[PDB]
Amino acid sequence: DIVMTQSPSSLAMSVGQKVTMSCKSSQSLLNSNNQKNYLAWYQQKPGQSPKLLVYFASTRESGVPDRFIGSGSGTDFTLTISSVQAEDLADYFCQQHYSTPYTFGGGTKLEIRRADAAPTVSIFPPSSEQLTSGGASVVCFLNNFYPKDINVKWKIDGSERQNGVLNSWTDQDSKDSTYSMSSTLTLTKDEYERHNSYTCEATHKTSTSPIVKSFNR
Amino acid sequence: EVQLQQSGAELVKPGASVKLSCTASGFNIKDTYIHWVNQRPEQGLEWIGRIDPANGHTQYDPKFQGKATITADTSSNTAYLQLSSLTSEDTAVYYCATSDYSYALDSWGQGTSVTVSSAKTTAPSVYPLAPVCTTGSSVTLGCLVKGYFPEPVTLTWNSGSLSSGVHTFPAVLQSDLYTLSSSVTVTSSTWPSQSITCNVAHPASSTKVDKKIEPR
Amino acid sequence: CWHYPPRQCGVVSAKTVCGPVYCFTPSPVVVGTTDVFLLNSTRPPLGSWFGCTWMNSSGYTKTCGAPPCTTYLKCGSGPWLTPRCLIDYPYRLWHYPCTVNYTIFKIRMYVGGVEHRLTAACN
Ligand SMILES: *[C@@H]1O[C@H](CO)[C@@H](O)[C@H](O)[C@H]1NC(C)=O
Ligand SMILES: *[C@@H]1O[C@H](CO)[C@@H](O)[C@H](O)[C@H]1NC(C)=O
Repeated sequence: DIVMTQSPSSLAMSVGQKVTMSCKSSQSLLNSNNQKNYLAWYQQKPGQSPKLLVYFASTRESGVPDRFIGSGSGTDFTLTISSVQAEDLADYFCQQHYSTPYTFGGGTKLEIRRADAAPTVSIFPPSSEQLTSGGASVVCFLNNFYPKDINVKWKIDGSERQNGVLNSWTDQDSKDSTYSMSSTLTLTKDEYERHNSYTCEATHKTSTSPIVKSFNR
Repeated sequence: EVQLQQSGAELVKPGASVKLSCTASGFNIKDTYIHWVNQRPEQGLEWIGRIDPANGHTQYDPKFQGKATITADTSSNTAYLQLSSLTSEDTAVYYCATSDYSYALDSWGQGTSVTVSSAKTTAPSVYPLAPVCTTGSSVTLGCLVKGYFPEPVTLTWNSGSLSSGVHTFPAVLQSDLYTLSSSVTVTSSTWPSQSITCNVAHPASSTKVDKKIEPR
Repeated sequence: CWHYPPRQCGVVSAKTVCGPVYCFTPSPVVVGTTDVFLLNSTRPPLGSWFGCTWMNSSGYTKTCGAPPCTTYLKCGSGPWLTPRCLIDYPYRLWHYPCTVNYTIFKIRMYVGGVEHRLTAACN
């Protein structure tokens, strides 16, 4: 099989800047009778299906912005975004569509570099419905922060709790370029009833000071 | 317009077999090659094979030979991917795509999520998340979708009408039940009084729950 | 073939054709009687078909296009995309027997921004 190799594994650029990523095939994708190179580029926005950008190394698919530009030949190929937009965040894949099996590169993850933003934090106690079914989850939302790397300390009575707490990050926002994050401390109904109070601390690079949300009862 | 509509999510036990469908519209599939590609969780893309619906003729990646079978019914403009002797390693999103003579994949279905597992289907409990017992000209509500299997669920706030200000988080975890959450942020006005409901569908368990969010 | 480039489509009598009348939008469709004739049409971004092809009683392959000036989009007069290629369809080998040696290819085509999927037999 032809091996496809992409570079780099990930990319981060701010809106307006030029983006460059490359693709190396283990052998030539050049159709002699055609003088075309059978290399394709695909874009896959988070939670969406892949979409064709470029085929024949340089022919741009109908309905695709002019900022997307594929080039190169032989065994070396590049895709360039001339000035990047917030909505362009995605995984990008090359594929040789030359011979079976039509193999894909491992992909380049493109992210948008933006200004630092501290999270908006909200703490939610367990609902009544959940407390009837016998359980207790405390939920903490950390929304619209940048950069990706954030930390959550769940404090129950000043004492850190690190078990029962689950975390989940969104992909990057296609409009404001932030990340959001969900933190859910789940305890037993009476472990929840034995104690009080409950705090989650959001420590970000964006401050020396933790954003802190808490409650009682 | 060239469009590919794929069948719904699948749970399937190991060793078992499953059949996915890809229905085209706005063109005749005879005039295309239909391909199938898979994508394992957090991973890349991988070609499975293709069919010529004018021919019946198919081509495969040898590694899938014996486990995948592509067919096509031109009278219903539909192609099919049958998979057999599935294992956990086949858990993936399966896509169908059109190509012309070039084999470049020019249009793609929405994908079909296929989970291979011995675990039993479980409906989720759906918990309205209201703020504590006031307003900084902004307020956030939450929805906690807890203890279900398999992926996926779909969540909306007031039937999709409410969309900006929404963050829905990828599911975790667990042993072996999934938990998902979603936050919606709105202008502190219109809540309360204008009511917000999150809408959750777990198709696998035929579950459709609307939970209104109410002050404690 | 005999090739032959043809005139504006006009109305063909509801009693001269043997078989179906195909028109090319460039997509192959089959036209009929009243509400098989009147194939009047300008080029299909604006109008129905580029041209048509049928078969009279005498067993002669009759064609009709629009006034002759992708270059096919500008001015095409039916099934022929290039001098070497025509749009494949059921009655292609009846209507165009000289072309049985032609290799068939699947292709894509945009007309007024809508995508058509066709099979073409070339050379
Ligand atoms: C059939 O076509 C030939 C040549 O185009 C023409 O001479 C003849 O009159 C036609 N016959 C009928 C019955 O339409
Ligand atoms: C197809 O092209 C070849 C090469 O010029 C030649 O046989 C002729 O032009 C075409 N054949 C037919 C049957 O039209």
